[PDB]
Amino acid sequence: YEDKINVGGGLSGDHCKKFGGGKTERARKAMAVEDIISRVRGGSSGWSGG
Amino acid sequence: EEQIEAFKSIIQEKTSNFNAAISLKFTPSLHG
Repeated sequence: YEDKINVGGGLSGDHCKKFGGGKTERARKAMAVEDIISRVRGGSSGWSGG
Repeated sequence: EEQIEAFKSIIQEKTSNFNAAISLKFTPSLHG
């Protein structure tokens, strides 16, 4: 504003903020159990085992 | 079997501004 005497004024304001977050988790598991048993009382010296 | 994974991501940003303007002119030979 200026009248009989001059007066000067000036102001400025600016602010900026940016936040960020990122997370990712991955997991994988697997289990398999296979057992085979064979008992033969056949009566041959070789063929029973064969 | 075992598997595990972990990801992380972080980003930051900041900005600031400031101005200042002031003028003076006085004239009641004299000038300013």
